[PDB]
Amino acid sequence: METITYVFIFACIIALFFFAIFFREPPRIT
Amino acid sequence: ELVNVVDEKLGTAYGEKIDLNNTNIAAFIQYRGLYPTLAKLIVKNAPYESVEDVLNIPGLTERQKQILRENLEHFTVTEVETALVEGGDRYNNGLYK
Amino acid sequence: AQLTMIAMIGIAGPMIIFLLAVRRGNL
Amino acid sequence: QTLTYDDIVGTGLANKCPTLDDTARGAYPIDSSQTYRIARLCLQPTTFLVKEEPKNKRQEAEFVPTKLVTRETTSLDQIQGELKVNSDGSLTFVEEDGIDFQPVTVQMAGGERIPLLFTVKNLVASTQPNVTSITTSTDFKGEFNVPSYRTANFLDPKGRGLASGYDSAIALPQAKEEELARANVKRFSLTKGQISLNVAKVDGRTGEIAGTFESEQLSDDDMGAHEPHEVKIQGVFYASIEPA
Amino acid sequence: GFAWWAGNARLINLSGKLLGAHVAHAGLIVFWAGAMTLFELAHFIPEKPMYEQGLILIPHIATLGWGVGPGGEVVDTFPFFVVGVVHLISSAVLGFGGVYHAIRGPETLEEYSSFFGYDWKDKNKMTTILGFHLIVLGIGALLLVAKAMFFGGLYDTWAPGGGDVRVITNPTLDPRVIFGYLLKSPFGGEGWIVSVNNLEDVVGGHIWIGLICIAGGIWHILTTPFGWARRAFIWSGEAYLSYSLGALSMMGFIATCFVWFNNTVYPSEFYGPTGPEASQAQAMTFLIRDQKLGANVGSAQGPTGLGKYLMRSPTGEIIFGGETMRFWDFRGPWLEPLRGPNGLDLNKIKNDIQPWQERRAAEYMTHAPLGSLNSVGGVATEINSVNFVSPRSWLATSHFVLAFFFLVGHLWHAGRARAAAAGFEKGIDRESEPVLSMPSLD
Amino acid sequence: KLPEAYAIFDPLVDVLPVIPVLFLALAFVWQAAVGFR
Amino acid sequence: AELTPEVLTVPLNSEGKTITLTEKQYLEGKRLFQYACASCHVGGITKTNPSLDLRTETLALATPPRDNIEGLVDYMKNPTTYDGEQEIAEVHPSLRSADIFPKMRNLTEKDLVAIAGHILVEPKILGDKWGGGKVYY
Amino acid sequence: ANLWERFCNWVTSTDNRLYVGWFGVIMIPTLLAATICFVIAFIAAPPVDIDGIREPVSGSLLYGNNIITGAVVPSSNAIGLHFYPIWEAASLDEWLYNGGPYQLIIFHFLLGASCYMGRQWELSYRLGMRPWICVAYSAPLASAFAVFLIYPIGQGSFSDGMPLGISGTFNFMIVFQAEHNILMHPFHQLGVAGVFGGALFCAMHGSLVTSSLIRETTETESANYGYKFGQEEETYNIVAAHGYFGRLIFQYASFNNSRSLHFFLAAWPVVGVWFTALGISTMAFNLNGFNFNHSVIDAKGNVINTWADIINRANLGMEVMHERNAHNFPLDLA
Amino acid sequence: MEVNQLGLIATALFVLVPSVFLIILYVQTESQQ
Ligand code: CLA
Ligand code: CLA
Ligand code: CLA
Ligand code: CLA
Ligand code: HEC
Ligand SMILES: CC1=C(/C=C/C(C)=C/C=C/C(C)=C/C=C/C=C(C)/C=C/C=C(C)/C=C/C2=C(C)CCCC2(C)C)C(C)(C)CCC1
Ligand SMILES: CC1=C(/C=C/C(C)=C/C=C/C(C)=C/C=C/C=C(C)/C=C/C=C(C)/C=C/C2=C(C)CCCC2(C)C)C(C)(C)CCC1
Ligand SMILES: CC1=C(/C=C/C(C)=C/C=C/C(C)=C/C=C/C=C(C)/C=C/C=C(C)/C=C/C2=C(C)CCCC2(C)C)C(C)(C)CCC1
Ligand code: OEX
Ligand SMILES: [Cl-]
Ligand SMILES: [Cl-]
Repeated sequence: METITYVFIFACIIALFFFAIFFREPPRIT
Repeated sequence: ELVNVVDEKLGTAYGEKIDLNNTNIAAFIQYRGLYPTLAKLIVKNAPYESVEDVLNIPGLTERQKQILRENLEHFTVTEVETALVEGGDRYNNGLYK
Repeated sequence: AQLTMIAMIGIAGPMIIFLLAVRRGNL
Repeated sequence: QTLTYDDIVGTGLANKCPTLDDTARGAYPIDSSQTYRIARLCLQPTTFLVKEEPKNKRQEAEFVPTKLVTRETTSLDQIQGELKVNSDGSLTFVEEDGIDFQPVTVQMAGGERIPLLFTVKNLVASTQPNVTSITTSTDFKGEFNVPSYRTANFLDPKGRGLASGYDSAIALPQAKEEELARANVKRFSLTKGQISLNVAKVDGRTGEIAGTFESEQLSDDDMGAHEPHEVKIQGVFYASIEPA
Repeated sequence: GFAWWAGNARLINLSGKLLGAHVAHAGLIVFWAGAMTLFELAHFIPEKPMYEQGLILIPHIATLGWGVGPGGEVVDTFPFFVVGVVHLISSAVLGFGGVYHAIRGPETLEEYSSFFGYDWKDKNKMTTILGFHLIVLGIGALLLVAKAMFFGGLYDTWAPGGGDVRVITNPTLDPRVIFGYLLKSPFGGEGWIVSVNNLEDVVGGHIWIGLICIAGGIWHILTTPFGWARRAFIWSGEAYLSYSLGALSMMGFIATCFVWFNNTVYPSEFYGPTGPEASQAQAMTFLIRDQKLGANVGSAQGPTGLGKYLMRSPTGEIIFGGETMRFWDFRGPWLEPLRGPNGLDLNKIKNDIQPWQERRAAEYMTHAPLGSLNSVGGVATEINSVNFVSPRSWLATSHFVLAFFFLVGHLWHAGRARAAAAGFEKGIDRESEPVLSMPSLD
Repeated sequence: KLPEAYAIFDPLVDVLPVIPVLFLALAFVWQAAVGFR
Repeated sequence: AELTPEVLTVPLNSEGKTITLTEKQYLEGKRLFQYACASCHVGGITKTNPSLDLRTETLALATPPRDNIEGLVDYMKNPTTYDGEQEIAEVHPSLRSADIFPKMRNLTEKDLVAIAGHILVEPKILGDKWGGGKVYY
Repeated sequence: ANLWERFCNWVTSTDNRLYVGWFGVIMIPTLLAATICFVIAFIAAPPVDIDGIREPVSGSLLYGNNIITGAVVPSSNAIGLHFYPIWEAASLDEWLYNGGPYQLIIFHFLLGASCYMGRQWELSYRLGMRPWICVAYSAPLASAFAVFLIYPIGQGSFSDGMPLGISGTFNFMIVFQAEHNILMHPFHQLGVAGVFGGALFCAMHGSLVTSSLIRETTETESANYGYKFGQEEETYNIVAAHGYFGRLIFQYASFNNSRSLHFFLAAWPVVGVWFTALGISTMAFNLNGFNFNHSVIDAKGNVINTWADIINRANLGMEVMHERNAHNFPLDLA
Repeated sequence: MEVNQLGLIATALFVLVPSVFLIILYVQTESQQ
């Protein structure tokens, strides 16, 4: 169970990486 | 039933004299005339049933016997302990300084 | 002395600058 | 023809015993007067078999194959010793010395690493009576000592040892010791092994012989921590005989 | 447009003052060669091995055959004095030309002579200066061959009988040997060109590079760069500097490894034992000591189940045990007499170890290249007493640091050359900002 | 050591190797004189 | 504490006669020990054979006894094994073997006395440290 | 419009969400290979005989590790600096036992990271920027070369390179301190100064700018909304900031030139980290930290201990214990 | 391994409770604009 927990959290961060890059709030000049 | 044989051996004559069947060779430096020549011979010709057997080591000069004779009283023998004699440990037991 | 020579050598340098600054040269 | 060091190095050939040509089917005669020695004995294993644990009643286990994971570090070589003639015509080889051990780790199906001390230490192997000639049907059978895979100074990962180390589980200061006794008290096994050398090739000119070997020994017991496995080893050997 | 701290950048288009700088700076380099040698000689004491004494120039000279005899004994110090003096004197000549061109000579050269003058963007003129310098360098490499083959020879650590000066009469010409070093892997047991282990190969490689350098020098005076080359490079002085910084960096790293692993052209008699060498030597020392006491070193199982003294390498070769198992690719003159075809031969080990090999192992073991920055010899927990740091640690560390910074210099000037060449090394034009004319990423 | 006929120059030679470092220092005295121009 | 004449007084021979070193001698012997001996014997141990050290008690049990100026001087000229049975000049620096151990070439008879005296004085100053190894650093 | 020119134009396109470029042609694969092998090894690799003594070390979650203790374990001491790709093993089982994944990962990662630095130059050029951000990144990258490659070269073995683990990182630095007394090495001291000072100056600059933001928002909204992306006016008042900081110390200890200030921000940590990378890289060749062991003695010749001697006692306890079954001879020369 | 069995609900709530609070706040921001 502890192995599953560690890998789950890791997996969740990688998925967060994907959304933060590709589905970020786009920066718009002024 | 489960005992540490090396601890157990510290409770024998081994723990107090040079055991001709078990003690590492650097202990022969504690008394004069024994190291390296005689100490080499004693270790190679182990085991011994008695401390007096050492004197019948083929090839002793009369000077060597007299050194052994002087020193008999610092010697002992106990049963060979595999844990102390395997591995070459009577020539190098991994202790230096 | 080693501290004697290295003082004559070490003064050589700043002396070249000094001579040229006090004779307005191509510094 | 022979090879230099720089020819061998890196090839794996350093781990291989010398072969004899397939024409080497002669015989080497023995003069019970003369005395002989094995000047070079080389054992090269090719196969490692471990007995499994069959759990149920009277099934008895099988010798299953294993994968070697420690690479070309397995051969015994440079072994030497008396080759004696006995009253009854048998020959007895007494091992004096040589590179007579290699630690080996093989892996079983399922991932289990099984280490072992592949050895012929103190080997005494004897032939049949009335030899008078070493032929392509001579058999040596013998037995040897298998000392503990680790020797007495070896420290386990919590620092416990036989000739050194802690004598308790120092990280569990107030734990019940009884349950830990098997792991806290190191002991040093010394068991026997058994080997058969089967001569298949003989060069009557040079004294060289070559054949096949099978030995049987125990694996590592981790200084009494667990029960050993039974191990079977097959390979090829080479020896050189000399008048002594 | 440069500040005092980028002040030499002002010399880029001043070819005469820039000659002054380069030639004055060559004189500092020759000066140091000169002075350091005289210093090393003034301090040198021949009863002591060089490597107990802080020497790094004298060992380079000794290695070329001068001043030494059998076994590296120093026989005659006068060649050392000569090398330092001549370098020293020659640095005043370089100093003179140097400051003359930097202060009083023509500021630019291109008006005074179309030959010595240059424009960085003259791809033909740049390749001609390169070609001249290649030829010079090819000559340089042949001078080593000439020494080895006609003027005395070179020190050969591998010479039978302890090492000696030896004339090289059959240099290796076989391109499969010479260029085959260039194709060995840099990894363990291979070592790329650092594995070169005999003077025949050393001398033949220098024949090759001498000719190749002359060929290419000649080539580049006669040609101009082809069009692919024209379109691949930046053509500016700072870009050319950046290329050479890259190369010097690479070369420095190679030298670091050379002095650390190679005991052929960095003989250990002179530079001390290598790290691998010293580690091997300790296993030899205690193997010898213990066998004299009666240990059977081949059958002695160590605590791990591996041999205490001897084990197998991953490909079978009999090798020293303990941690020095990592160092079995080591080869050296004191150890090779024990190698059979399968590695260390156990019968030679029992029977043919010589006093001189026992001495050498003890000496190398006790002069392992470990030491503190204040020159306390030995492991980092050792007490004060021995004043020693191996020349190999000094030469490895120093040149790793210079190699490192010259790679940084390459990046600095390569990046800047690219930007200056395109016109934005001074910043973004507010009115033409490239990004403001691109579509947004999202 | 040095040949005996140059013996007289020992302590000068002990100092010689340091001289290239002084050229670097001398460039900073120069710039101080002219005011870091 | 200081380097008094008592500490500087060491046995000259087995017969029991003694000799009092000057401080100059002691300091010179220390320097010569560093020059010729410390690469193997730093701290009174023996890096290439740790079973034999330079503690006075070990030297007293050596054959020819070496716990004295004469024993040590002789050892530096013609070293033996600990039991006296074999000469070891071929692998141990000595005047007998200065051909192959060139640091011994420039050593005078009084240098050897200084070296010998330093060896005998030092355990009186440092005690267990001298020849004790890393455990006492 | 030629097929190869089209590819070249996609490779260097400034309109890709992540820039590829030529350095990236090498970086993408080698980083993917390193990352995938690492994730799988950290989770499921079996124990690795790091010191070549048939004493395998468990590093993966499935064999009893947690996040803090897990590691991809360095390759076996028996291999040394030999190259151990997969295809040099008899089986993957063997390659796993001997630490092959570690070699795969570190060689791909070092390549990919080196190309990362080049990619930084490259896009700077395509965007019309100045070039030297990659020079700043050379400080971290040199540091990774030190502990993954240079130190293993000098000591003779990838088994002494830094483990890819949190606790293995600590093992590495403890054993480095006993074998090299790195704390007493001035280049480590400068790296501490680059890293403490970088954090200090990070805080300073962020607080001074934050201190002098111009009122653009109400109490009920984040002041961040007072800056709009790509506005031309500065959002803080550096003359107000200079006026505070120069009175906090004295006038000429404060920057009034933003360009010098930010250059200083860049220079200080980059250079201290260069030196500390150089520190590891030169201790790779055993030019160790200062040794003041028994440097003070009294008139008799008694040792008078200093704090350096106390350090030495600790260092000894690290020396005598590390790799406790791996040494047969008295000196740990590598 | 003989881990603390509550380590799991400790970990689950540690992730879940603060995460849900951020998600709630973000979704109600988006449906303001
Ligand atoms: C190897 C080091 C080196 C060398 C060779 C040079 C060389 C040069 N520099 Mg650079 N420079 C250096 C280091 C160096 N610099 C460093 C470290 C800095 C930073 C402090 C600078 C900063 C700098 C600036 C700011 C400028 C230069 C300039 C110049 C050039 C003109 C000098 C001039 O007119 O001064 C005149 C100086 C003098 C008249 C003073 C005396 C100098 C003499 C040569 C001292 C020699 C002493 C020696 C013992 C004599 C032995 C003689 C014997 C051999 C006969 C010259 C080619 C200038 C330039 O580019 O012009 C366009 C310029 O503007 N340099
Ligand atoms: C690579 C370095 C270099 C370069 C490119 C130049 C280039 C030049 N110099 Mg400078 N110069 C140098 C080094 C250099 N010099 C040195 C070292 C000194 C001091 C010894 C001088 C002193 C000097 C003066 C005093 C003058 C020049 C002038 C000139 C120009 C005319 C050359 C001419 O007509 O001679 C044609 C060539 C020769 C006469 C050379 C003859 C053959 C040479 C001497 C032998 C080859 C040397 C050998 C390869 C290596 C040295 C040996 C060593 C390893 C032991 C030219 C731009 C003149 C100038 O600027 O005009 C006003 C001028 O008046 N030079
Ligand atoms: C370029 C190849 C090359 C190589 C591999 C060597 C190698 C060696 N030389 Mg030789 N040497 C060379 C060129 C070379 N030298 C040249 C041109 C000269 C004349 C200047 C000499 C003069 C010379 C002398 C006088 C002596 C040596 C010595 C030595 C040995 C020890 C020094 C050392 O470690 O350097 C290591 C080598 C290097 C750091 C050079 C590496 C070059 C790399 C592999 C190629 C770089 C290419 C470059 C970036 C350009 C690219 C062009 C681009 C368009 C592609 C060593 C075996 C010593 C010796 O042999 O003692 C007996 C000695 O005393 N050499
Ligand atoms: C200092 C040395 C030097 C320098 C700086 C140059 C510089 C130059 N050469 Mg010249 N050259 C030299 C020496 C040198 N050359 C010598 C000695 C020879 C004789 C063989 C030549 C032969 C030569 C020819 C025949 C040609 C040039 C050309 C050129 C130009 C293009 C170079 C180029 O594209 O390289 C970049 C290199 C490449 C794109 C491919 C190099 C491939 C190598 C082998 C890969 C190795 C990489 C690896 C990491 C390194 C490890 C070593 C490895 C071999 C194991 C350039 C002006 C070209 C030109 O325009 O001439 C008019 C050309 O066609 N050169
Ligand atoms: C510098 C001149 C010295 C001096 C004064 C001594 N040594 Fe050594 N030493 C080394 C080894 C391997 C031994 C043991 C030799 C053996 O018995 O097999 C010794 C022994 C000694 C002793 C005797 C110690 C005792 O208890 O009897 C003495 C007094 C002694 N040495 C003095 C090794 C080395 C070296 C390694 C190369 C070198 C150098 C020295 N010794 C140098 C010196
Ligand atoms: C070989 C020889 C010779 C030669 C010599 C020479 C070559 C010399 C030179 C020299 C020089 C070349 C010198 C120089 C020096 C310099 C110096 C002395 C410097 C110093 C500096 C300083 C002190 C600094 C300060 C400062 C400033 C100024 C500013 C900024 C800041 C500071 C603080 C840094 C002769 C003839 C003798 C003869 C014999 C032999
Ligand atoms: C340009 C410039 C610069 C630089 C400069 C230079 C770098 C210079 C060089 C110079 C040089 C580089 C010099 C040289 C000199 C040398 C000399 C002058 C020498 C002499 C010698 C002698 C005198 C000898 C003698 C002897 C003998 C013979 C024997 C032995 C002993 C003796 C040593 C005594 C600067 C930066 C500052 C500034 C700016 C400009
Ligand atoms: C002498 C000798 C020898 C030999 C040597 C040789 C013969 C050498 C060679 C060497 C060589 C033969 C080298 C080569 C190199 C090259 C290089 C180094 C390259 C470079 C490249 C680059 C740099 C590129 C770049 C680029 C790209 C890639 C893309 C496009 C752009 C550019 C152009 C940038 C020996 C070892 C035997 C021994 C000892 C001595
Ligand atoms: O592997 Mn990781 O560690 Ca550098 O020393 Mn030697 O080796 Mn081992 O011992 Mn301490
Ligand atoms: Cl450890
Ligand atoms: Cl070891």
